[PDB]
Amino acid sequence: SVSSIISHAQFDRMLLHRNDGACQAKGFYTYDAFVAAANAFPGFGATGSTDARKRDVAAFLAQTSHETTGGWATAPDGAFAWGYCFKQERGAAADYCTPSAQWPCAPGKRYYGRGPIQLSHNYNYGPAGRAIGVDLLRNPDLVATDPTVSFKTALWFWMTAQAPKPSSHAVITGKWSPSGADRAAGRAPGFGVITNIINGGLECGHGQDSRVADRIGFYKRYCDILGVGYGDNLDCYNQRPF
Ligand SMILES: CC(=O)N[C@@H]1[C@@H](O)[C@H](O[C@@H]2O[C@H](CO)[C@@H](O[C@@H]3O[C@H](CO)[C@@H](O[C@@H]4O[C@H](CO)[C@@H](O)[C@H](O)[C@H]4NC(C)=O)[C@H](O)[C@H]3NC(C)=O)[C@H](O)[C@H]2NC(C)=O)[C@@H](CO)O[C@H]1O
Ligand SMILES: [Zn+2]
Ligand SMILES: [Zn+2]
Ligand SMILES: [Zn+2]
Ligand SMILES: [Zn+2]
Repeated sequence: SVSSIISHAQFDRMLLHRNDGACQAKGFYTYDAFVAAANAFPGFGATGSTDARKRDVAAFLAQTSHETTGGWATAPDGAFAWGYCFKQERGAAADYCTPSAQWPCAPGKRYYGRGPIQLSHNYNYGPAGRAIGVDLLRNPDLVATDPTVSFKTALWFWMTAQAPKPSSHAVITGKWSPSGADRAAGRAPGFGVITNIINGGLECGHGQDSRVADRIGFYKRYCDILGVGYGDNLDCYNQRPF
């Protein structure tokens, strides 16, 4: 049904060079996997006005593109045409296993970044897996080997609140009610607060930031392709982190 908001053609135009030879995940991310994953999160791309629905999709793909970008300044078609180039945290990484009786680490497994949102740590693989009905604590690699599972973990993140942080979905579809603390911190609804939700401690509230600008670059390019306005408050340069 999200297919009513973004066509296969638009999807490939957005994630243009993801299957180029230099991309680690070439061949992995497919439109069919995206659509299948979206079916498990009915509200995604189907909540709010047509414009809100388009932005919900554009913002999701933009923030996940940043997490998996293969872009660079002199890249063909610009840096914002290289989202979804990777599916696993680069380098030697780490175990990302912390003591937890609720989401215990499985022996020998590592919970480094995987998929569109670079899901990390046992305490995130745990609830994400439960949400999609897959044991990701015992088989975390599925996030990097099954594209449908991969996209589902990212949508789980997109649709899940971390109170006081609202879900990114709620913000972009205009369903978030900022608190007095949010208003005092300058956190107004828009793409900017979503960046804050994802990595504000490190990127927000300290003026112009290239990481924030990269996220915005992807978002504008994707909104342009779907033909929707960006909405207001795109950056978080003056927002206090959550
Ligand atoms: C001078 C010149 O022309 N050099 C070219 C190279 O730049 C180019 O390779 C590309 O280089 C950029 C950096 O310059 C690189 O971008 C990095 O990509 C990784 C992977 O996605 C990002 O890592 C993510 O960071 C977030 C936030 O920290 C994490 O949450 C997330 O887990 C990470 N994701 C993963 C999978 O690890 C970096 O943030 C990002 N760095 C920057 C500054 O944006 C591209 O990936 C490189 N592209 C490719 C295809 O390798 C090279 C291309 O061939 O060409 C050179 O000429
Ligand atoms: Zn295609
Ligand atoms: Zn290409
Ligand atoms: Zn850690
Ligand atoms: Zn700072």
